Amino acid sequence: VDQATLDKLEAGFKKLQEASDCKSLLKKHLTKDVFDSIKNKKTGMGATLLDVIQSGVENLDSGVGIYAPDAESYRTFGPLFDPIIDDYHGGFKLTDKHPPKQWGDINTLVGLDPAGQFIISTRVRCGRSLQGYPFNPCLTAEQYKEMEEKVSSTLSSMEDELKGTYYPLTGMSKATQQQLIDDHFLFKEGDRFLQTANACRYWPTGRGIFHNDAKTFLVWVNEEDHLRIISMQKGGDLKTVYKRLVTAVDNIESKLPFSHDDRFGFLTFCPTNLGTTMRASVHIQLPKLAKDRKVLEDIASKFNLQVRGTRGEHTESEGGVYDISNKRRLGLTEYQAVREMQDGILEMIKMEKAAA
Ligand SMILES: Nc1ncnc2c1ncn2[C@@H]1O[C@H](COP(=O)(O)OP(=O)(O)O)[C@@H](O)[C@H]1O
Ligand SMILES: NC(=[NH2+])NCCC[C@H](N)C(=O)O
Ligand SMILES: [Mg+2]
Repeated sequence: VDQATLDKLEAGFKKLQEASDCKSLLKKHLTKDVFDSIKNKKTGMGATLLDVIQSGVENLDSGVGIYAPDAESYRTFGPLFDPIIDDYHGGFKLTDKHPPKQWGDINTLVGLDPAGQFIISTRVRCGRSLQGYPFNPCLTAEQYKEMEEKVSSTLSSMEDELKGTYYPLTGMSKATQQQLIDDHFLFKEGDRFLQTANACRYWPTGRGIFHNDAKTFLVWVNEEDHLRIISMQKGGDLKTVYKRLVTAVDNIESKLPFSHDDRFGFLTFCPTNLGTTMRASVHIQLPKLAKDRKVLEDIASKFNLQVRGTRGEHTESEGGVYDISNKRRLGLTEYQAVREMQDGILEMIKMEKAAA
């Protein structure tokens, strides 16, 4: 590694040490030993530790703070990734390997809120990376364009419920983009954590969204991951939402080669998204449990759930609507991940009904 990058690394390490109230997993796990062990390393694509940690150095409010510029980085900088992955995912040892893909028995999934008084909408997403393309910080503009063509052409073959249209972000009207984001379908533009990871270069080239006309099946192209594959609808019918996601992911996988790792399962740009890559969520109102929000977050954590705002992570709740989802994605099957959301949300609703 070049001196300028080493210099920047020493200054970032210092900045993290000095930030007394920073609570990122980067600060917690980047010890002097770990840092010295990997700061002179570089991947075959030229990714350095600075590329890995810069977002967490610049955004001290990060919860995690690191990303992988390429797949190799997960091992080149293993002494930092491994403890962070073990911490975030609630246990994932050096000797552990993510299990084979296993959607489970869908008929064991239920309707999460039959009377309809708490849950607004239910969503399940996965992420996938295309074999032969590195993650965002290592992509060229031309590669973004190649990937967009490949994914949009593949999605032109979706049929029946999943048939839909690709809408590139380049050329999309501001009004349409804002409506799709306000309606919770399209990814936000301008995320500071992704920007400082150099994940948004050449924006909006190569970025876009595919969706069926009802907007119950969507695919994001070239946001944080090469693909995010999404099923969602109003209400609490997790069984329906999940079955549509399964159908779509199995069909897309038969067509496009995605990166999968013996230890980490499906590869993604952030270590929180490895393994199953799955985030199953509800938009839910729980006014009594959320009155003291520390009670909401504490309750959620005991069910291995995460609370996000209405417009996603790093946002506030609006009108009492919280996004609550499984936090863990690696070291448990797809079935186990969606069941952590189902089981936890059914109990939070029971607790809300029982609360004073
Ligand atoms: N259950 C849900 N219902 C409706 N919209 C949802 C739901 N869960 C998440 N969203 C939306 O998903 C978008 C992405 O939020 P984000 O927190 O970045 O999640 P991810 O990237 O994991 O999909 C936002 O527009 C957010 O409002
Ligand atoms: N979209 C994500 N990968 N979210 C989890 C990480 C987000 C951000 N890098 C942080 O450390 O808080
Ligand atoms: Mg996101």
